[PDB]
Amino acid sequence: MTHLERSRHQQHPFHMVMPSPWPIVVSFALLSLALSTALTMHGYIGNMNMVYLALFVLLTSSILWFRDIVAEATYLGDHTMAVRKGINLGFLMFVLSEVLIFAGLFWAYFHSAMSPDVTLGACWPPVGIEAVQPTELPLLNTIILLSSGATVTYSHHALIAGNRNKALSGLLITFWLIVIFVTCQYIEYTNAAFTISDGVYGSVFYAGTGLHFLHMVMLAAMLGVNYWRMRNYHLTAGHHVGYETTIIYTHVLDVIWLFLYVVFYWWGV
Amino acid sequence: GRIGESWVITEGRRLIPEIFQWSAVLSVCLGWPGAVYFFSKARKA
Amino acid sequence: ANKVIQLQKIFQSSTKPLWWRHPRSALYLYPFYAIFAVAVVTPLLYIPNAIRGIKAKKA
Amino acid sequence: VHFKDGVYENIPFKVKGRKTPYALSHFGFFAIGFAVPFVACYVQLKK
Amino acid sequence: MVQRWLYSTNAKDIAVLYFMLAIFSGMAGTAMSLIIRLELAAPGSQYLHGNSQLFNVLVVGHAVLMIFFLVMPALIGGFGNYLLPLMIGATDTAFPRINNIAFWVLPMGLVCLVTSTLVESGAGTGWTVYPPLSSIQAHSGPSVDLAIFALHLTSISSLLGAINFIVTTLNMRTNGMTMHKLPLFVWSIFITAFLLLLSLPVLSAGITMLLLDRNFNTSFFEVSGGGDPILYEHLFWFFGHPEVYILIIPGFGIISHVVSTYSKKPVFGEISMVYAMASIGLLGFLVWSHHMYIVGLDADTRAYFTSATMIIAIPTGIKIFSWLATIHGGSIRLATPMLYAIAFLFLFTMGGLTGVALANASLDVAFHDTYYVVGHFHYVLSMGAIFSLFAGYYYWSPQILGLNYNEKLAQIQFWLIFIGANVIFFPMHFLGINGMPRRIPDYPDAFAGWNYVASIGSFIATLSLFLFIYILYDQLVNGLNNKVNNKSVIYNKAPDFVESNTIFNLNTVKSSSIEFLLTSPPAVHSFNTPAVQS
Amino acid sequence: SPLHTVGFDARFPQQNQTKHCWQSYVDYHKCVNMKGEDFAPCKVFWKTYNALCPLDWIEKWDDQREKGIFAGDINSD
Amino acid sequence: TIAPITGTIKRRVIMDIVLGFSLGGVMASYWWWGFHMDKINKREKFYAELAERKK
Amino acid sequence: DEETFEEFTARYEKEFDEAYDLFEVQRVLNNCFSYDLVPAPAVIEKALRAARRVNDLPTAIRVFEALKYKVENEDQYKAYLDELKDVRQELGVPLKEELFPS
Amino acid sequence: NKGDSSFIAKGVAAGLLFSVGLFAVVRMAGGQDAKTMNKEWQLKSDEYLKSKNANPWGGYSQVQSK
Amino acid sequence: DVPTPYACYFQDSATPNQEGILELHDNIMFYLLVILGLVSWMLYTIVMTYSKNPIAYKYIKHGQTIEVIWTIFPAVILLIIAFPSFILLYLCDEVISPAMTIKAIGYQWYWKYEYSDFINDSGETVEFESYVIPDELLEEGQLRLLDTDTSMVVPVDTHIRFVVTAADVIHDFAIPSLGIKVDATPGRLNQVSALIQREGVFYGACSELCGTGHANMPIKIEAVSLPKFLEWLNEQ
Ligand code: HEA
Ligand code: HEA
Ligand SMILES: CCCCCCCCCCCCCCCC(=O)OC[C@H](COP(=O)(O)OCCN)OC(=O)CCCCCCCCCCCCCCC
Ligand SMILES: CCCCCCCCCCCCCCCC(=O)OC[C@H](COP(=O)(O)OCCN)OC(=O)CCCCCCCCCCCCCCC
Ligand SMILES: CCCCCCCCCCCCCCCC(=O)OC[C@H](COP(=O)(O)OCCN)OC(=O)CCCCCCCCCCCCCCC
Ligand SMILES: [Ca+2]
Ligand SMILES: [Cu+2]
Ligand SMILES: [Mg+2]
Repeated sequence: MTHLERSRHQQHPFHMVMPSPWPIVVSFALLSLALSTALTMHGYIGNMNMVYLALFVLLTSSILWFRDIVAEATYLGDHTMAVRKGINLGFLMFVLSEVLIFAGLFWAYFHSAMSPDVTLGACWPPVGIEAVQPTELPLLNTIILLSSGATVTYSHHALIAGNRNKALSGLLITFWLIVIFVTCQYIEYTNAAFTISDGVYGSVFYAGTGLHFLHMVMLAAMLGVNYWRMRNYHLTAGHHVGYETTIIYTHVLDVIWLFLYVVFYWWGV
Repeated sequence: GRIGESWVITEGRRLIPEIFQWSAVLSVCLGWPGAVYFFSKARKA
Repeated sequence: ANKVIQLQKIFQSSTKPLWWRHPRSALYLYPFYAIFAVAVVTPLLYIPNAIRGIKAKKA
Repeated sequence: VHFKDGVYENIPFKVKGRKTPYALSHFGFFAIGFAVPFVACYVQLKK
Repeated sequence: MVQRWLYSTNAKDIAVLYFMLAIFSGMAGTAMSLIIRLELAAPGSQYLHGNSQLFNVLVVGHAVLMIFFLVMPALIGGFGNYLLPLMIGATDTAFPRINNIAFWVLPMGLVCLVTSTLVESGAGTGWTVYPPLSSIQAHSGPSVDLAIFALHLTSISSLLGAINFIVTTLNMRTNGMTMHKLPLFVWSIFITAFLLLLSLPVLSAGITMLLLDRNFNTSFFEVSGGGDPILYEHLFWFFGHPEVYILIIPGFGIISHVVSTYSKKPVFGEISMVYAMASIGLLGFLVWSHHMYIVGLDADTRAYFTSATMIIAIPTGIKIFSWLATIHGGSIRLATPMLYAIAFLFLFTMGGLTGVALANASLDVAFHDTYYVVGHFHYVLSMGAIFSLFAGYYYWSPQILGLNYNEKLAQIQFWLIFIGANVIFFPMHFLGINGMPRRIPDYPDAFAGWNYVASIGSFIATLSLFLFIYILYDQLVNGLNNKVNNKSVIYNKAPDFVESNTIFNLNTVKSSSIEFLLTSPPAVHSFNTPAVQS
Repeated sequence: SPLHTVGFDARFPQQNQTKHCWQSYVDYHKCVNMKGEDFAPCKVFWKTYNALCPLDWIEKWDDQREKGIFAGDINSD
Repeated sequence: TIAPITGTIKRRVIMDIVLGFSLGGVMASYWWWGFHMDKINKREKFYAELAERKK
Repeated sequence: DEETFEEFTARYEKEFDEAYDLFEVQRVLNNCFSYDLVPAPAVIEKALRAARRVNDLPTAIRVFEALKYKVENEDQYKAYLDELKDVRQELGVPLKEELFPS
Repeated sequence: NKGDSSFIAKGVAAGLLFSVGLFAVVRMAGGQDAKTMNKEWQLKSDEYLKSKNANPWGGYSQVQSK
Repeated sequence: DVPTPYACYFQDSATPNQEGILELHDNIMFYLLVILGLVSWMLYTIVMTYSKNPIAYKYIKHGQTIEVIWTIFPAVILLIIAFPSFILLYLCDEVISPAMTIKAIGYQWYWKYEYSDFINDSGETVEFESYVIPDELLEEGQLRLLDTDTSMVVPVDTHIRFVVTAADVIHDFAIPSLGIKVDATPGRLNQVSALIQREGVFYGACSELCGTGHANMPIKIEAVSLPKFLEWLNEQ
């Protein structure tokens, strides 16, 4: 093109973001969350509806932030190749941070199992705690997670090849698969023998599997918003970062559950 | 070659002031609490 | 429904902030602002009773 | 986006065109910063 | 002006806001330090009437304030968000709304820390928050929960800024810049971002386990229940020693720059400096259990950890000797950043040598929880972070503010904080080696002499701080006047000894970094066309 | 006696002795119900756990034994 | 003519390095052989007198 | 690669002959004197020629002043300024010490 | 420039004297001394330590006060 | 044995461990002083030689020889100071047939000493708590915050095994004249071994934060002779 016409554009690929209030809005919501839960833990607020309201404000502020970012990527078209490479690497580094949190939980488990305390009874699991059996329910959980991984990669390659109804059906099937995982995990927590207060086994067990449960609820939300954006034509054939982000999140959560399954059940029992 | 005074001479005349100045500066920077203990009552003076 | 081209036209042809450019923006934005103001006014309001010692009455 | 730039447009506060003196705000900021722990000590010693 | 600061999305406004919150909280931490040292002047309860709980509360307030709210916001936030997009030529850092939420999640961490101090009793657990002292049986009330939430909010800020810094310096470099052609401050904040990203998960894990023990009846750390308190020490120090290397490594970035620009010669082996910073960053995560040589680790474990801790003396020695090699043979222009660099060099070497004497697990029998370790860490933290901060301020503030500061006042401020910090932190080694324990509000009355001379030094340090915040006022109201008279230093680099003054005036800034050819206070969006480099 | 004690036990050569005292208490109580023929070799574990364990721990484990709460490998058989 | 005069900084660096190592060695030789040896001589003298009064 | 002394001499002779205005004469002289060697008198002779060719006196005084601050003795300065006596007499530059007599 | 070295020396001396003046003031607005900070108390402490012959080759005397 | 006003060194040794770690500390401070003298001389001679250099040698950049020399020089310095640290660590970690075992279990702001191997009447254990003497109860001559109610008395020239645990929070058991510092996690026991070579009194404190009463929590070990100790123990 000419020089007059080249003078009207960015001259550098990276996104020049408009000013937005959602950082200070999410920050104020997070402060009110921390304050209200520290005042409701110790009886200074009577009931939990304040903490419920603070969680609701934090959620809606995060949703409005994500609404602005899908607006900038879809309608404003500000995500070029450099910005796409940047948000891909940024999601990769956040995923590495969550993996390291789970490494901390695995350190707590391996310490409290390799050094069995004398009040527990010098055996892992402790005396009186019947462990969760591996083969009954978590085998079903881990095979539907592995099939969720196969289903997201089938739906992603069906998206790249152009086929719409195969990719939509793949993303719908894998979203219902991981909510079947969430439901089976809630069922396992409902009919389980020990509590979170039942010593360090219940402590680190429900800590690790509950943090993974929380990440799978987050992946449920991400697969839902990705199904909505694929249904309403937001995702192209060569331009989609929400999908690549959600499927690398799916595979990392699958690997975390594989390690959680093998250690916490096949080595815990 | 070797025009002038030797390197031993013309660098010793720079170093021998600097050894004494460095010893003074470090003995102030490290041995200042000796003055507080010296004037202190725990020397019984 | 493929509103992507039409929303590209609406969003690029607008002198409004980015959270206001959709036609349904007020429908989210007004109750969110009211609920946010309440949710950040109240736990700050419960700090004098926290530093005073008055726990919440169990009624 | 295009904001104003120059010698005093880089900072949040207002130094030159000002009704009160600047020294008022500039030392009140650091004074309440220095007196936050005295408020803390007063509350804990009153308790 | 509501938009530009509240709804901010460019890096420099976020940077000056980071610096303002950093210096506010640093004033508060210095006040808590003054009150601590005032109570520790003479034996017996002098000012706090008994009330060792308030002294412990001010100890954790001073510690957590000076670490997580002065040095980390200042060094990481303000200097990273000003120079890291600038010194690589990036337009505005990638994810600027993450860059804004990190700053705005900091001062509410300050708010909930202050309200932890105000509520029922205050967190009196030390800055390490060791159970069962920080558990619900010893510390009832909501205070340690709010201190934990302060640590969680600043952990969010550090991690999100670390992600932002990694993808900014990886993805958004200018066109001529390979990774090998980067500056040392950019490399330093890159390595610091990686250590933040790989450390703050274990801190968040251990702190949330502490919170779960406190309020949800679970037992990670309660012995009545099978829990083990040493797990918190392992988790917290796997954060903790990477944290102190995070605090020191931006100083290693700043000092390379002020030393190379005030010796008028480049850094000696700059790629070896990159390798040494990365070696220190890798070697941090392997040495974390030198802080707990006392708990009863195995002899082979301690014999490992003393060797692993001693191995980091080699790359820090390579850095400290390459700085001497940069200053050797140059032409020293002793402005105040050069004064802070020289004082950093000497006093950080002294703190590192006391740390090497602390690295041995047989001698940490004799020195653990004495004032010898506070001599070591206040030496490396105070000098290597505050002198780095003052060097960065007096180095970059004429450029990023357009207002020159008074130079005579800057040198009296440097000298006062130099001798005051020496007078406060040198007798701590004597108190420690004679067996004075740590975190005590009162002592046997054989420690009163060195406690008196250190409490004399604290007033010198606070006077130098009050002088520094006067230098700030004098810079902000008379900066252009300071340029037009001879009360400051206009040119950081003098002409060389052949160079005419008009030949200099056509080329008045000779730097190996971008930031000094930018206009005083720079453009709100500079780099329209990208900065090219061979 | 002029200053005798337990000595050096190779099964716990390291610094912490928490499993030493526990295993000695469990083995002293295991000598009573299982073997019951060597009362003076039963007193070796008695002197060892008596020298290593604190009195509060001995009282707590004795109450947990007498109430059945004791988590040790105790087979009355 | 003028013989080529080159390398003053190299001679200066190795002279400064060995002078600094010898200065620090003088400091440490004073430290050990005066202070540490004086404390050890006082302690060994006390234990000699203690064994003598135990005889 | 390290340059030998005569290679340095040839390179800075060529550089001072190719220099074309005052910025280049002062640049070539700055990184001529910022090595760990006093330059050979042919290099100083070319420096005085190149400062004459760009019609600037005080850099040709700065040659001798930088030579004074660069050389190691007080006798090698004499050996230099008597071996450049005819060149300095031909151009007519003073030394700084006989220009400001104090 | 020619007067600044003397001005920075006089400034750092003014800072030292002013800071120890402020230390004297807020020290004078302090609490009472400990009852064990006496010459006669510390002589009896030395007497007890000499009876127990503590610190035999070092110093055992705590006097330090008046 | 007791801290000294305006002191700068360790307290006087009473055991092979403390004199071992004092010898190791001086053997470390030797080489720390040679490199402190090197860095301080180099910094001083550099600033006072080149604050008045007009031409800066801007072509000194890589220099591989001193790079490999200052890489391998701290290696041998840390090797030299890590030889006796390994010898001392693996020496003081040994427990070789203790003639005595005493527990020192640290309760919340006091100590509980327990001579559980020994007798009071016939076979029963000896135990006593050791509170600090309060400031209102100090008769004239007692050290403040150091002279406790009941001292832990201990025979001389005999191996003692200290098994320290806690009750509430982490309390450290530290006597620096005896070279012992080992903390009390409430979960587990921790042993240390020390033999005392001379009679006298040795003071210490809780070297870990114990709440409000962390300051007033002293330790007093009175090393007496063996007939005097047996007289004290049959009296107790
Ligand atoms: C950031 C690290 C840092 C710094 C700089 C300091 C600086 C000081 N500290 Fe502290 N301190 C800690 C971190 C730090 N401290 C930690 C982690 C603990 C542990 C708590 C525990 O163990 O439980 C501790 C504990 C501690 C103790 C031990 C008490 C005890 O446990 O018994 C003492 C004793 O006097 C003390 C006092 C001081 C004093 C007088 C200063 C003086 O140096 C103050 C003078 C400093 C300044 C004047 C700084 C300048 C001010 C600025 C705002 C910078 C401005 C520059 C820019 C903005 C660019 N603090
Ligand atoms: C500024 C941050 C910082 C830095 C850089 C360091 C650096 C080092 N630290 Fe430290 N440290 C702290 C912050 C820091 N530390 C804090 C905050 C605590 C207390 C925590 C708490 O109690 O809560 C602490 C406590 C601490 C302990 C725990 C002791 C205890 O709690 O009982 C140990 C033990 O190994 C230690 C050792 C070291 C060593 C070997 C280095 C080395 O990295 C130093 C390297 C530098 C040099 C070695 C000097 C330069 C090199 C040369 C001049 C070459 C020649 C040298 C040789 C040949 C050796 N320090
Ligand atoms: C405090 C007293 C204020 C009195 C105001 C009276 C108003 C009457 C009218 C007077 C004129 C208007 C005044 C308003 C303007 C104003 O002053 O700015 C107001 C703000 C806060 O305002 P607020 O929300 O608290 O005000 C409530 C009413 N709106 O102050 C400040 O940030 C003070 C900041 C101190 C200076 C910090 C110095 C350090 C900066 C370092 C930067 C360099 C970084 C380099 C490294 C990266
Ligand atoms: C253990 C010793 C080292 C300790 C650490 C070093 C000290 C730290 C401070 C260093 C400051 C100077 C560095 C910049 C100099 C520079 O960069 O010089 C650059 C010059 C370039 O030479 P070139 O042009 O020939 O080669 C060009 C191609 N390389 O190389 C040198 O000068 C060589 C110097 C050799 C030094 C040998 C040291 C011998 C003494 C060892 C110790 C003996 C102790 C005896 C005690 C009785
Ligand atoms: C208590 C323990 C610490 C004690 C410290 C020493 C005690 C003295 C305290 C300070 C007194 C004030 C003097 C002001 C001097 C002045 O006025 O400087 C003016 C000078 C000269 O100027 P000019 O030659 O251009 O001409 C002016 C006349 N027309 O320029 C300088 O700045 C250079 C001198 C400072 C050198 C840099 C030092 C940086 C810190 C080093 C840290 C230690 C490293 C060495 C370790 C061995
Ligand atoms: Ca006191
Ligand atoms: Cu560390
Ligand atoms: Mg400790």
